[PDB]
Amino acid sequence: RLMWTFPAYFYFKKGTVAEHKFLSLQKGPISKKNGIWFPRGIPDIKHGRERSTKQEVKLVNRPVIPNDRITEADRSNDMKSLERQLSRTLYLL
Amino acid sequence: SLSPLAQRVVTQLSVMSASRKQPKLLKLAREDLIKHQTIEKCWSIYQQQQRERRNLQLELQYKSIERSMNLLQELSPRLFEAANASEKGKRFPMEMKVPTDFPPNTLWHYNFR
Amino acid sequence: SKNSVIKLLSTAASGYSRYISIKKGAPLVTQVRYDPVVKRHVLFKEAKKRKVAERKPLDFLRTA
Amino acid sequence: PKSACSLVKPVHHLVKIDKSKLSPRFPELKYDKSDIRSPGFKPKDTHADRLNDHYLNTLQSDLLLINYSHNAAVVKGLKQRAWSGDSPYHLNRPPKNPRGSKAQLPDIHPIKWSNIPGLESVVINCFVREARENQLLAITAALQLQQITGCKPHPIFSKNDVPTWKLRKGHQMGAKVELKGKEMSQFLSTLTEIVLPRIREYKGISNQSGNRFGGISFGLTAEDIKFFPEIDANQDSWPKTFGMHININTSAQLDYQARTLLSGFQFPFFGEEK
Amino acid sequence: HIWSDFTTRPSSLSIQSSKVKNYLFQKKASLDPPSISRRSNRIKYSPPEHIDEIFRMSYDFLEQRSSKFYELANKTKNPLKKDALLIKAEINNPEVQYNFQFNNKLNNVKDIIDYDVPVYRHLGKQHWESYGQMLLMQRLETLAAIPDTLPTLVPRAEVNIKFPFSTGVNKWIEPGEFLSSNVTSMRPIFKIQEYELVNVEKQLYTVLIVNPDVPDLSNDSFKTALCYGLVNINLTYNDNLIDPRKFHSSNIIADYLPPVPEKNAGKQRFVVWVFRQPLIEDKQGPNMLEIDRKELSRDDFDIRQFTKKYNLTAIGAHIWRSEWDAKVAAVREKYGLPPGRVFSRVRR
Amino acid sequence: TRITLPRRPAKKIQLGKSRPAIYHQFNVKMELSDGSVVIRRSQYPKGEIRLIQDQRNNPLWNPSRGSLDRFNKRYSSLFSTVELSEENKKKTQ
RNA sequence: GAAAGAAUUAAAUUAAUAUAAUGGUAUAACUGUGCGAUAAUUGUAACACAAACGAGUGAAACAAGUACGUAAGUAUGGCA
RNA sequence: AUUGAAAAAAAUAAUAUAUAUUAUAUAUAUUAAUUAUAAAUUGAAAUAUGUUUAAUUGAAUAUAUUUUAGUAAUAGAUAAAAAUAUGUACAGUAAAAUUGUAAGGAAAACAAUAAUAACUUUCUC
Ligand SMILES: [Mg+2]
Ligand SMILES: [Mg+2]
Ligand SMILES: [Mg+2]
Ligand SMILES: [Mg+2]
Ligand SMILES: [Mg+2]
Repeated sequence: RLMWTFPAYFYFKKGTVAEHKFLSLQKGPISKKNGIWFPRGIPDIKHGRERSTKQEVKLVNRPVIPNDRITEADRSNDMKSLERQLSRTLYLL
Repeated sequence: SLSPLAQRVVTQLSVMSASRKQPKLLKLAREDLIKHQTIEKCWSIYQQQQRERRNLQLELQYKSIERSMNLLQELSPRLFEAANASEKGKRFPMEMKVPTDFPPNTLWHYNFR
Repeated sequence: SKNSVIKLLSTAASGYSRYISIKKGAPLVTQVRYDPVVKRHVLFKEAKKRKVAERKPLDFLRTA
Repeated sequence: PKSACSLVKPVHHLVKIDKSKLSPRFPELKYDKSDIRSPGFKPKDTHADRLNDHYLNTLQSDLLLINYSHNAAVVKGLKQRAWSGDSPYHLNRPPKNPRGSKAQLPDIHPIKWSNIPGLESVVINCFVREARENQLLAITAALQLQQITGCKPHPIFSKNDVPTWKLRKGHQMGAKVELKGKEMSQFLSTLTEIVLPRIREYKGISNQSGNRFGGISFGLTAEDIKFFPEIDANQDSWPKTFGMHININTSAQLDYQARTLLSGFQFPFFGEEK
Repeated sequence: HIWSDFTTRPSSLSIQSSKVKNYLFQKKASLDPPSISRRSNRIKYSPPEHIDEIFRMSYDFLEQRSSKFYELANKTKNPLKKDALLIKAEINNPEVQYNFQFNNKLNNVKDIIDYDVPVYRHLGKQHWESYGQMLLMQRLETLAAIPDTLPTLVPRAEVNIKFPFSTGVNKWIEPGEFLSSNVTSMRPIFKIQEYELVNVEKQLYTVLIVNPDVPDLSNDSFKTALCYGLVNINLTYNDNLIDPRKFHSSNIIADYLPPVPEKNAGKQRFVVWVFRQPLIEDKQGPNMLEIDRKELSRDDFDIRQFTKKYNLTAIGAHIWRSEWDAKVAAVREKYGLPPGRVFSRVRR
Repeated sequence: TRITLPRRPAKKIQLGKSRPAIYHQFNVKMELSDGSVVIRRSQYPKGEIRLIQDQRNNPLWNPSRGSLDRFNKRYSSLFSTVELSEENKKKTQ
């Protein structure tokens, strides 16, 4: 809500193939237009963002897929295994 | 007026600057404000409790160590001496890494050296 | 001559006037002081004309 | 002005008058910056800090265990010595300065559950010396710093004047940024994992590096900064790049303790220790 | 769930507004805030996301804490400790916070902010310390009303004065104000708000308005003047406005004589002091005290000596200050005081 | 001689009205050399990165555990260890 | 037992003071910051210091107006 | 006030309106704004009106009407880099030397370098 506008003009150069994709991914804010009632106040826009609200910015070549935090050992409840709890401190008894 | 380098510098400056990039102020209703206060205060209390728990635990550990070392001194002087050495250049092992967000492909290495 | 003398004439048209010194190319010196004829604080302004070191008017409106 | 004589009058009550509160001038400023009603509000505790959590869980107990010396008493530092009153000229005399040093040194306490060493602050001093010619280089350096940290940099200016190095006084030259809390922790984690392994012949931080009291430092070349993921992702946008000094400030009594702490966070140490 | 219970706990800890309470405690962020009165403004407004579930969790946490505190509070016997426990239990209650913050503390309605309740009293004290007390202290020190009359003050009660009977207008006097002779022609009204735990039934109070700056030409200095003197006044945390209604003619040790500053005599400080009585043990009911009415004089009045005699402790103070104007002669005439002196403009 | 950007009149931030610089930051997933993913907040717009050279594949951080490419490509039929042993007489130096 | 605050003690006037040198200055007279840009204003100035005269210096107070300050108050150019 | 969502009210402060008093008070209503300001044959966005695709909404594209982009530093009552040298209000403390750190070296920048007894608040055994 309090975050700044994303300065897209810096990270994406004007008239470039990379910028175009980013633009397509994004959706713009509703501008103020004369002779119309905006019952959620008049749009306050600068660098293409509604100042009155939170901004959302949607974004080898491979998707980064993280591994499951629960394990096979955990599922089986194998007490002798070391991979059975990954978020806790295990002690040898 | 300005060179391309000058332009790029200006752009860079803008990235850092608060000029026409920041939203409206976060205004709240009085009820909302109260709710926020209660959220924050409770959280702070919880954090304090956690700190005390950890601090208490540390104190307990210290006491246990003290108890041990006195006993060692009483019984076996050589063992006590061995225990109480300067550990000036003691280095944590490079395998004890800072726990990541998600685990690796190979969770644990059974062979070494 | 580095510092010249000038005559500041009261804006409330009493005829009262106060004299002060300034640097040769200093900005136009207007000051609010007591005019005893009128019995109040009024603006004083330079009666004579003179050249000034022309400063560039700093632009708050972001140009170009 | 009738006089310059400064002389605060005594009072007849023990109530502490906060003068700021009695005014009606700065109503937004009466609120604390932590308070939501202040324009200075920022969400502090946004997510769980990982390095800090690790320190809390594993390291802190280990560090305490390491630093236990049995019946260790306080080691007083070098202080200002008083005069022996063996002459009437000692009577309102200022004390003799410390033995070796001109400035006084702090007392070294035994490590207990309260005063275990931990990370206090990181400072990233980048003074670009080509910016004596080009002011724009300072700006670029500041941006780079901001990118690296996610924290607002502060501009460094030339405090001194010197002819040999073509350096004026009062000229903007690079930037600095004091990281604290979670951002600092993140920056350390990035340094440990991403950047320092990509440095080719990197042995580690020197064991001869540091303050006398709980402060360790090192520096990165312009070659090393291109490994930061924010800089690396747009090498077209970053043609020039500037080195930096990295002052790590710990809550350690002595420097070996600080080194040990940093090692706990996966910082390698190579040289012969003092 | 201790904070929903009102069997043993007072009614004041709840919010009296129903809509506000409903808004506070809902299962989703569906409703709109009662504070925003206007429809369009409500429509415009958007509260921060996820606030409800977290708030509920925080409430549960602090409610549990309060309940735990209460477990100790009832076992406790000594009164100050019990009060402190009660405060600890309820201070983090959202409802009591709402009540205190957003409704008047000066003229508190009993159902909303009850100063009989310990938590609310503590809150009021804290509020006083934050601003009003500091201001009062500053005005006492700067104007030199402390050492000139009465050595020190340890502010305990918040004292506010008013002059309702003279003019007609309603205004609580800010400490160190310049009031006209018309304004201060008839007597003032005090409100002594007490924040410490005190025996309401037994504890009596005295109120003395003193004028240190009336000129004595024999001494070539000034003398004090007791302009208004009340004794043996009964206060209650909520019922605390000292008015001709409350105090009787027996309580008036020196009935109100108005500020009538002389021309060129200067600005005259009128610093009201509020003392609490000495409390005697093994005696049920309010312990009165007799004042020797021939002994104490109004034209010259050792305040410190008086305090020493009757064993008083100054808990509160307030101050205004009057100087000569056209209507002081009229005031004198009304009261039947003499014409009034006129001094030289120069302090030679 | 000295290259500069000449300053405009500074904008007066009033006391109390100063707001903290909350820069626009994305939650970015870093997959390290091995499959261990870690989330970090970052100013550059990229939801996922995978790293090649990290601490998790550097020998210093774990002691216990395209010219070259071109060369490999165009000397592939020969298959270039045995080759080292053949061409390494250590008499002459 | 811990965290935070209020701070206190010690040291310092060796830096800094538009400018010489001396005295003073952290209770800051030094430094930062808001407002301001007014008091680098108008008539009477006693009384002192200094003092051959001519001059010089500090200045209470009275009156008119102004600026800052919640107030107390401070400002009749500059630490001298 | 109309619109969205699913009898009222009880602070401070600000704003609007009214009146009380040789008292810058009170009453009722409401909680705005908060880092902006002219000038862009070229970038980006919205809405409206058309046409084509799978009465419909998405998607594509044309015109019109707007909105944004002039990208520029202080974000802190800033505190010994440089800059407004006289007023006032609020607040703070310098320097040297030492130990270090990428180019950096005697000499550029940044960090660190006296003591917590008692007191208040908070959490806790
Ligand atoms: Mg000077
Ligand atoms: Mg000197
Ligand atoms: Mg003489
Ligand atoms: Mg003479
Ligand atoms: Mg001065």
